[PDB]
Amino acid sequence: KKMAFTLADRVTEEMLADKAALVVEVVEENYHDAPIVGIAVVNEHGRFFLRPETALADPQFVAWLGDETKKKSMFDSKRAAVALKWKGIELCGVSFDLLLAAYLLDPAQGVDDVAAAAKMKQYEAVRPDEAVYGKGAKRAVPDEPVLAEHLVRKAAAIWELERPFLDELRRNEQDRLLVELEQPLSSILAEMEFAGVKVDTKRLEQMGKELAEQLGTVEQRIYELAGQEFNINSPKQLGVILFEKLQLPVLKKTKTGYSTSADVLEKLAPYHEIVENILHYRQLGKLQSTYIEGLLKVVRPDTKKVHTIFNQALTQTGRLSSTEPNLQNIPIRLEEGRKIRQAFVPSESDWLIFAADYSQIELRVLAHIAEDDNLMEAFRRDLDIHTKTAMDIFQVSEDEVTPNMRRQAKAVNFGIVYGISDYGLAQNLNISRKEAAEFIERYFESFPGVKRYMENIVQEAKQKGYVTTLLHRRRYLPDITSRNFNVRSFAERMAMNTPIQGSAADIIKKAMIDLNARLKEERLQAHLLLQVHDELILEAPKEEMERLCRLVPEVMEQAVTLRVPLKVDYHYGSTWYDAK
DNA sequence: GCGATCAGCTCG
DNA sequence: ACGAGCTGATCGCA
Ligand SMILES: OC[C@H]1O[C@@](CO)(O[C@H]2O[C@H](CO)[C@@H](O)[C@H](O)[C@H]2O)[C@@H](O)[C@@H]1O
Ligand SMILES: OC[C@H]1O[C@@](CO)(O[C@H]2O[C@H](CO)[C@@H](O)[C@H](O)[C@H]2O)[C@@H](O)[C@@H]1O
Ligand SMILES: [Mg+2]
Repeated sequence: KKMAFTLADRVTEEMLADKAALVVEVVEENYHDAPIVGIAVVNEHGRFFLRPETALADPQFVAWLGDETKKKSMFDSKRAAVALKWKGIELCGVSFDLLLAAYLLDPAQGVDDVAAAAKMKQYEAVRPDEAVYGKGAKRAVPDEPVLAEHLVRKAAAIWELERPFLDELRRNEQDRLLVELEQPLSSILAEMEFAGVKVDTKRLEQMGKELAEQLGTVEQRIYELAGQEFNINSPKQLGVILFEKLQLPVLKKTKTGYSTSADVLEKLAPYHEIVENILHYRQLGKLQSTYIEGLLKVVRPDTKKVHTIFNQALTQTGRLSSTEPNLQNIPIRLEEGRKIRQAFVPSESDWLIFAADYSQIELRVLAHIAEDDNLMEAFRRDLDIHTKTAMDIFQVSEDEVTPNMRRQAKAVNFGIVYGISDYGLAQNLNISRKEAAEFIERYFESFPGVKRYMENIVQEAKQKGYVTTLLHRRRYLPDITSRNFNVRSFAERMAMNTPIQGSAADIIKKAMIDLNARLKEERLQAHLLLQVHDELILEAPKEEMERLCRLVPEVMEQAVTLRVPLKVDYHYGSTWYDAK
């Protein structure tokens, strides 16, 4: 049965009530400078559909949109807010965002449209976006009649579902998590995305030319050593050259052919000179394809800026993700790849890049939640945690810790945070399970608090059906009760890791909110540009650096109060590369 | 022809 | 190992 609504030709007072469900549709996946195809409004007076060229040109409508006292309920308000920013229109007053509400209730559901969220509450009087717009090449905006009804039904669903969603969030003690954390953060991410990051395309193009020279030299050297030419980027072709023509040892398989992962080649290097050249070839190839050509494809020709999109409702732990481009995985470990960062520059003359990062936030959060005396004392003394762990596990003095001992203690620390398992550690340290198990046993002997927490959190997950973070984020773990060892073990590791990684996410998100409030009170021009899990990157006039050196770390350190201090390191410079 | 999966890489 | 995204090659078949 069709849904009644007014297809309006002009904006009326009735459409400007102080509370309504609002839909500002942007069909393009990437909403930057993208079209708004239609608008729907549902309030106490009825349901309305408005053509964008009409509503967005109306003084009364635009004023209503920017009036903070006129409340709106929406789905993915950030998408609309940014699309409107590109048009010079401000969106205010969003008091409820169905996408974020659904995400907090159950991130595993993968809710990416109104229909998926509505299904959670047995509401199905609305179609999934894919069914209306289609997918891939077939995707397209339907004719007005079909478009208008879809938008109205989405607005109607949002109007009906607000109370049910707020009620459950309240029962979960997540009401403040949505209203005081996620929704305000949404607006901040919108500003960051809209601002974008300036790219030195000339620099990138010159690096690309040099990589082309290097790749060509290594490419030939590879054919020379193999005695023939082949597609190096083909795991299958490569597999034949290595394990058949050259007779190299087969230490591990995959599926279709042989395994040629970097880990496998690292072990084969001793046998043949072609191996080292293949590893180098792959390193350069990744930089060229992904960080040179890939980046250049998404830079705006007119402004020379890249405008990422932060997915705020995807990860199972509460972390953010980044796309088109992904600015959370720019090279830094290897020097050659790290040079890529010299291409990210300030958006204005005489401005600089400022980067601040939490030091060991995950292990600090663990010390807090586990209340391990030895680990809390370690951070209270601000000790090098990997050296300290080596001292305890191997029973030696600080002076007796060798480079290899610290390396292995470091690996034990990662396993503990990720969810420790002898197989996982053994695989990572290239040692036997028995040995890895010994390392773990030794660790728990030195940190009995962490051991009790790991045992207790797994038990809690089984009793409650989920685990939670510091700010009450939730993750359900149904596989925790599986009678299949591999499936159950994975869920146990998630029970152990989620409260750590998740609480660290909670903290940096609150820090972003606190920081923006501080920047505004101080009327600083500085503004956030990116967030990379445990680090915040800003840009500002060179004249604001000294003030930021004090303000940013403090805000980030005081975001929450834990049983151990929080530590933040910071750097600034002419490019992102220099902010170290 | 197109889209989906595998295999590889980058980051925290 | 925990949590993500992007690219080149290839297995898919409409
Ligand atoms: O707008 C981001 C928001 O939209 C979802 C779907 O509701 O993802 C869409 O947009 C992303 C950014 O362009 C794409 O990566 C994704 O493929 C597309 O479906 C949500 O997941 C996200 O929170
Ligand atoms: O041996 C107990 C020890 O095993 C773990 C797995 O590392 O959990 C197993 O035993 C529990 C009973 O004590 C079960 O609830 C759980 O399902 C099973 O995998 C640890 O959590 C526990 O300390
Ligand atoms: Mg750090």
